[PDB]
Amino acid sequence: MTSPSSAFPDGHGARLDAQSIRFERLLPGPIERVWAWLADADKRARWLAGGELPRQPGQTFELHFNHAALTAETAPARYAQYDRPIVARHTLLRCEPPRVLALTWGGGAGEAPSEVLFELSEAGEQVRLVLTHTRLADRAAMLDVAGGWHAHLAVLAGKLAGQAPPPFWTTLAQAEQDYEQRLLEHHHHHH
Repeated sequence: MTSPSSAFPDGHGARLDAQSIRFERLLPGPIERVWAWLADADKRARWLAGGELPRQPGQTFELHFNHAALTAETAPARYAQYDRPIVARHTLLRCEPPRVLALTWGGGAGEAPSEVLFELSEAGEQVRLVLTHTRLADRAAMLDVAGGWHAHLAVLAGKLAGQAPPPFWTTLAQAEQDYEQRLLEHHHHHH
């Protein structure tokens, strides 16, 4: 299992707003190393979700939305449903290693499920990771994924640094509080 104690990265809180998800972070390792966490389904089930990659772009793979789709172990009991590994099929857009990979996310909101662009740039020793969650209808959509998604960036840095992970629920709820205050919609269209 690849887990390198290399360096402890800092970060910046996203100011302003966007109609999509915009997070650029700096990770240790050239770029291929960081890609490992994106590709390997074993470790990914400990920082996101488990589910290996298919062969064709446009195909669907089946992954499991685990405890909060990251980790829970003990929850405020206000979730329950989100505390079980739910399997679902998802389309992958592109996977061009080691540089850029793209998929489509949970389509809980109306219209088509919004997509996720992982865009890595490789620096003189380290890697820039740009998380671009595309195809968001509005702040409601980013709020839809807000339930766990953004917080995964904390555990990523934690693992990639070789350190312990932070309080998930605290971070989740805090960011949830932010988003819920910014701008929201209740856009659920059930056929």
